[PDB]
Parts: sequence; structure tokens; C-alpha cells
Amino acid sequence: AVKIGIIGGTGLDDPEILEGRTEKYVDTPFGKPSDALILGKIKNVDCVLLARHGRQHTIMPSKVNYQANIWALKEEGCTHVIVTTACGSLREEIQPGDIVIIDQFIDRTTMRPQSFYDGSHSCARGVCHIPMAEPFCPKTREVLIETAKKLGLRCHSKGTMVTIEGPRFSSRAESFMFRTWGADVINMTTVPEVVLAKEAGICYASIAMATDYDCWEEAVSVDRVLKTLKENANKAKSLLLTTIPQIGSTEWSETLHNLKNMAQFSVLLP
Amino acid sequence: AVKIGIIGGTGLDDPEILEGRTEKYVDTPFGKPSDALILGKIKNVDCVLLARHGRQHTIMPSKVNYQANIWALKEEGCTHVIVTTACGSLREEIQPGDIVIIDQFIDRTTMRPQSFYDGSHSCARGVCHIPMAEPFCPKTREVLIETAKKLGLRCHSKGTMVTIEGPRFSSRAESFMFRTWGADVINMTTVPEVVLAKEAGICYASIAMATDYDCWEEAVSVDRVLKTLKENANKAKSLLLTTIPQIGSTEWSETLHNLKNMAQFSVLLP
Amino acid sequence: AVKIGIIGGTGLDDPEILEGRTEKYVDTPFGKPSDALILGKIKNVDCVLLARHGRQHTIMPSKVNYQANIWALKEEGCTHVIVTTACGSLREEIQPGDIVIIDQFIDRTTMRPQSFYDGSHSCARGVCHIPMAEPFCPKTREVLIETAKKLGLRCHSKGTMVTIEGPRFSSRAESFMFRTWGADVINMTTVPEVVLAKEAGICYASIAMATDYDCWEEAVSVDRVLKTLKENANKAKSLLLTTIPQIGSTEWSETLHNLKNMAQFSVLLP
Ligand SMILES: CSC[C@H]1N[C@@H](c2c[nH]c3c2N=CNC3N)[C@H](O)[C@@H]1O
Ligand SMILES: CSC[C@H]1N[C@@H](c2c[nH]c3c2N=CNC3N)[C@H](O)[C@@H]1O
Ligand SMILES: CSC[C@H]1N[C@@H](c2c[nH]c3c2N=CNC3N)[C@H](O)[C@@H]1O
Repeated sequence: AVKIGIIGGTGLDDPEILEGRTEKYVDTPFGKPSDALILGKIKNVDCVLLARHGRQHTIMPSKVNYQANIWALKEEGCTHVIVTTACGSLREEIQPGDIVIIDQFIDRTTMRPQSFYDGSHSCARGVCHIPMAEPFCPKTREVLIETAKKLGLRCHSKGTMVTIEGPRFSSRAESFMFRTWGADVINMTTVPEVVLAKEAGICYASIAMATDYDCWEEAVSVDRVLKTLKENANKAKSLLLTTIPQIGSTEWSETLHNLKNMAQFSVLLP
Repeated sequence: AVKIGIIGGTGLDDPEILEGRTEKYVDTPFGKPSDALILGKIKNVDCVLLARHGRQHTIMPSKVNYQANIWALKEEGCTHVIVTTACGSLREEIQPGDIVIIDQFIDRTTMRPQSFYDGSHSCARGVCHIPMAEPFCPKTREVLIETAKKLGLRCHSKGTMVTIEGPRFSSRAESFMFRTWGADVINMTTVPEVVLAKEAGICYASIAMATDYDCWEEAVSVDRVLKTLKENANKAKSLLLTTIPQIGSTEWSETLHNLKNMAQFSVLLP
Repeated sequence: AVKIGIIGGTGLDDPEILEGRTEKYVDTPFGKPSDALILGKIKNVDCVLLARHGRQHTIMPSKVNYQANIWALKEEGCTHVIVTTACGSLREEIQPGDIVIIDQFIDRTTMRPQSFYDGSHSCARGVCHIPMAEPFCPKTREVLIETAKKLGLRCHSKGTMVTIEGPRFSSRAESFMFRTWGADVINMTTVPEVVLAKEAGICYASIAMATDYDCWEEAVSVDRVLKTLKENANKAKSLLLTTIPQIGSTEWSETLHNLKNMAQFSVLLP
């Protein structure tokens, strides 16, 4: 049995996506999640929705409690976590409105805890060095890619997301630099969300929505980002609604088992 | 009416530059500024001088209260902020003693608050994502460039400053790496000073003074830096004294208005 | 007279290396070192062994008290510090099991104090900007290289170590990126250990042991790393045992004097 956690990003966290909704505030050893968990279903699949920045978008990327958010979803029984994230495009072929099923990331954050194993919680003892060669769940990404195709949506099958600390946008020198490093899209929230999900043994995948071209001719601004999201939000919603039932009808025993082992054996006990 | 804030860097924070001086210690919601504000004038233009590292250079780059410094200057009514900064040259053509009117930056700092919108002060509510495509005020930079020319000074019209956390200087591997990234000069103080100034809607420009060649044949050292500054400090002083009156005689209504809007609309309210 | 401090890394901190051992717990102005200092000798040379992650490997790289460790060794009278460190290879020619006598580093850490001069301890007053052009002691590295040759060990005479924050391993995008930056090996502990040693005027050198190929065909994992170390640990032990007596029989007056001056003159007093 699967349970899909859904973390909604900027202008992409609509609760109306789930049926039979029930609000549930929880606490974790790492503090409170961004907002209440929204329990519900898409067809016959159990889901748990969570607004990354709070339902009123009051939490900046740097201060999102990534540990609490992932912990709460795991505790609720989530086997999978599919998220949405607005991002800047660093490639001409990735136009605003396009969806990018990212498969890699480049960390540029500097003040964020990236592990549950900080030796402050008995629930997570030891030193954990989680592998990051393949940060995102390939099976889920495959379904997302095929579903986007079935929906006729402009979608990119791979992409490297560079995550900056923020809250400021990048300078032009940084923008051009990230391009040389191989980054394809840019945001402020992928890391450490994807890292903690890995440590928790959860299949994590991300629906990245290009909302601008950053500044590498109209430079990025908050208004430009919100406008693009307003015009394209429906795509991510349709993708999630169509993808989730497919996930709930496939086999994951071996996939989840492997993630469990990788996470477990990454821990160095005293 | 304009009011020019001046932040003086290493060996480039001489109070004698202003006439009719009055010392004024202030406090801000983010703590105390590096030192007392020095109120004064250059010709008929009101200025406010502040020593970035304290008048006795007792504050390391990592611990400079950038938020308090910019906040205090804004509160005092500064419309512009022109600063001086010693830096290492990462380009053969930028010789020690040369002035570089930087137009871009590459952030390498890791433990510095870069925004006033940290949700801890009612005076700055919400999440602010300030644009950084053009970090420095083009109009002020233009006057600085033309003034340096009128003064016959070796001056570079553009440059990318990479700001490292410090207090240690860079290794040779890092030095060579920054060159490949497109950095032209290197220091430990541009970021987040320029970022916070932007959020405050202030026209910010920086007079960068090359004091060494870092280590990419004599490698950089504190003594080498202080010596070069001692020999070239007069240039930055003359540039400021000559530039400021010109700024006070030009039009800024539209320029300041645009910066005000950009800063304002960058904030996401609940 | 010399005294060699030895910091042992993952699976490379065996106390049996020293004769006439005596355990000594100490405290420093920056807190307690990772574990008790192990006083002893190799032939007629005084040594002080310290397990970087604690004798039971309970301290993650991000939380190792680098300041306390280096301070304790200096206080004990160490003139030299030779360490061992497991690392990932970013170059085809550097095979697991190979030793790399690194000469440069690229910092990718973000939450680590890198200086003793944080203005919180009277023992270290002022602002210190220590040079990092040559982070490692060339004389010690030379002896290590010649000794490895005499021992018939596969050893690389130079190498750039990129130190990531961790505890997570790098993504593939980051791995490939570090290669383009010029990094040859990768770990989570070189920085700021080498930086603080420099500020303390200690001759620091590092015996890096490649334990994997990171993920740029079997990707890195904790088990793979521990296995390689188990099979190759003896090499580092033999290298240390053979190198140290040679260090104790050579001249260091001028070398230590120069490091003393560089460290001293890097400090800016009020
Ligand atoms: C309201 S725009 C800032 C948010 N949207 C994402 C974003 C969109 N476009 C860009 C973002 N982040 C960085 N650079 C960009 N060009 C980031 O993750 C923030 O949470
Ligand atoms: C006393 S030299 C260190 C200061 N001067 C600036 C500097 C000069 N030259 C270099 C600096 N910073 C980094 N690398 C360099 N090569 C930095 O911003 C520090 O505040
Ligand atoms: C138990 S493997 C993690 C530790 N070993 C070192 C290491 C070995 N191999 C790699 C390490 N660190 C980063 N990337 C790598 N491929 C790091 O410094 C950690 O202390």
C-alpha cells in the first residue's frame, strides 16, 4: 500500500486537489511542519498535502523547516513524496510554463540542516552519510514523464536544479556561472528537501515549473513569477491528479525495500 | 534632495573627508552599526560616514553587522551609498592601486544574513525576493567612472567581485577557480552589503581598490594590503570628494522611484 | 625539538601506533577536543594522537570541534600535525587504496568556524587574515612522498581536496562539477582543520587515502568506504611510522620560524 505526500510550492499548493479532506496539525522532534497536514485522496490513493511556505506563504525558503516537513510526512506513513516547485530557467529550450522532471541538483545553500542525524534526537542516532548519486526516485519520475506526454504538456525529461540560499535572486554573474556548472533550472527549495526525503527512505520526485528565465530579456521578479504560475498552475495540478492513481496501481515493494536498505546502511553507529 | 552614505573599508575610512562633522551613535532593530555615524558635508551635499570595520578595525568581515549599517544609513535619510573596499586582483590588467567600479558579484559567503525580511521585525514583514540582475546603481557608477577619468586615475569601468567568507585568504586552487568563474576582483565585504542596500531602495555603488594579486608573484598578506592602501588611499578620497558634488547636482527622482518600486514589489505579504 | 600531532580519520585512528601511551583529556577555550589526547612516541619522537570523530566515530564532520582539536595539539606543544583522511577519488588515475599527499583545497563547507580570532577569546585578539596560498607544509609533504616511494606504495605527489559540508555525499551533478573546478579528491574534513593549523603556526600535512570514486561504476556508500579502509589502513600506519622518525631527525628552526611570523603578522590589532 502506498501513501503519497505532496509538498506544494509557490502558487502550486491548492488543497482542492484532494477529496475527503481533513486538516491535521502535528509536531515533530524537529519542530512544527510548515502548516497542517491535509489528509485526503485522489481516486483510491491516500495522500497528504503540505504547503511548503505555509498556506499563506509566510515562510522564506531559508527558514522552511525541511526536517519537520519530511519527518511529519514519513510519520503519517508516506511511501512517496511528489512536490511542485517554481523555478527559473537557465536554458533557452526550457520556456516559462514548461515542466522539468529534474534528476539532479547542485547545492548552493549555506545555512540549512541537511540531515536528521544531528545527534540531538534518539530517534536518529549515529552519523549518516546518505548517497546522493541518484537523488530522485527514477520510477516515479518515469511515470511523471509518461503522464505529461499523455497530457500533451511541454515537459523536459531531465534537469539539474541549482538551489540557492536566497531570499535574494541571483546576480547576472552568478546566473551565467551556474550555466557553466551545468545547472538547467534554479530555485531556493529543492535542497535539503530531497536530501532529507532520501534519509527517510521515501521515494521523492519533483515537478519543477519554469516561471522565468532568471537574469542571464525581462529579468526575473516576484510579480513575473506569480503571473506565470497563475497562468500555468493548472498543468501541475492535472499532472499530479493523473500520475498518482498510476503510482497506486504499480509495484513498489522492491523499490521501497532498496531505499530502506540504502538509508539504513548509510548510518555509522557508535 | 540627496544624502550620501559612505561606508569606508580597510584603510579607506578617513573622517577628515567631511566638513562640519558631528558624531552620532545610533541603534537599529538589527543591533548597533559598526561605529558611530559621522554626519557632515562635501561642498553642499549632506553625507553620513561609517567605518565598516569600526574606526579601529576590530570587526572581521564575517561579523560586520551589514543589516544594522544599511538600516542606520537609510534611517538617517541616505538616498545613496558609495563605499570603498580593498580587494585582490584576479586579472593581470587590474594592477594594485587601480580602481575598479564593479558592476557584478559572485557570492561565496556562507554565514551571513542577507535580508531585512527575516520575519523577526514588524518594520519588515513578509518574504522579500529582491532582484539582483543589476546589483549596483548604474547612474552613480557612470559618474564615478567619468570622474576617475577627469582625475587621470587608472580605473576599470566594470568588474565582477567574488566575496568570500574569510577571514582567511583563498587557497591557490580557489583563486584559480574564481578566475574560471569570471571573477575579476576578490574581497570579503561586498556581499551582503550590496544586497541589503538594494532591499532598502538605496542607490549603491562601490569603489574597489586593488591592493594585491591574491595568490594566482608575491602572494597576498595583510602587510602587503595595508602598504598598497597607504600608498593609494588618496585616490579613493579624491574620487569621492569630486564625485559627490556631481551627484548632488543631478536628477534622481525617477531613479530612486524605480528602486523604491522594485524593492516594494519584491515583498510577498501574507 | 619537535612534537608530532596525529589526527586520525575514519578507520585510520589506531592508537597502537604509539609506544608508551598515556591518555590525557583536556579542555580548550573553544570546548573539548573530539576525544582524549593519546601521548606517546614513535622511536624517539614525541607524538600526540587524536581521533577526529571520537574513538567511537560519533561526531559527524560538520560538528567536529576543529578549533578545540588544533588548540589542544598546539597547547600540548605540537610543532607538526600529520593527519589521515579517507576521501573519494575524482580522477581515474587515483585508484581506491592510493595515497594522495594533497597540496591544495577548495572549500565547500558552509557552517564551520574557520578562525581562532572570533573576538571571543582574549588569547586570540584582533582580526586574523591568514594566507592560504600554500595550505600544507611543503617540507613534511616532501618527506611523506619520499617515504611512500621507499615503501613502494602507490602515492600521488599532489592533489586538490574539495571539502564538502556533508554529512550527505555529493550528487552526480556536483561530483562532475568539482572535477571541472580542478578538484582531484573529495572529503568532509580537510577544511577548516588545515586553516586553523596554519593560524596556530603548525606545520600541517595530510595523508589522504582514496576509498572510492565518489559517483562520477559502483557509486560511493559508507560500506564501500569502510571496506576499502579495512583493506588499506595498514599503508597509512606504515607511512606514519616510517615518516615521523625522519621528521624528528631534520632541521625545522627556520621553517617553524617562518610559519610563526606569517601567522603573527596576519593579525590586525585594534
Ligand atoms: C516568488 S519567486 C521565489 C520563490 N520561487 C522559486 C524561484 C522561481 N524563480 C526563481 C526562483 N528561485 C531562484 N531563482 C529564480 N529565478 C524559489 O524557490 C522561491 O521559493
Ligand atoms: C586586511 S586584508 C583583508 C580585508 N581586505 C579585503 C581584501 C584585500 N585583498 C583581498 C581581500 N579579501 C580577499 N582576498 C584578497 N586578496 C577583504 O574584504 C578584508 O576585509
Ligand atoms: C564514512 S564515509 C564519510 C567520511 N569519509 C570521508 C569520505 C570518503 N569518501 C568520500 C568522503 N567524503 C565525501 N565524498 C566521498 N566520496 C569524509 O571526510 C567523511 O568524514
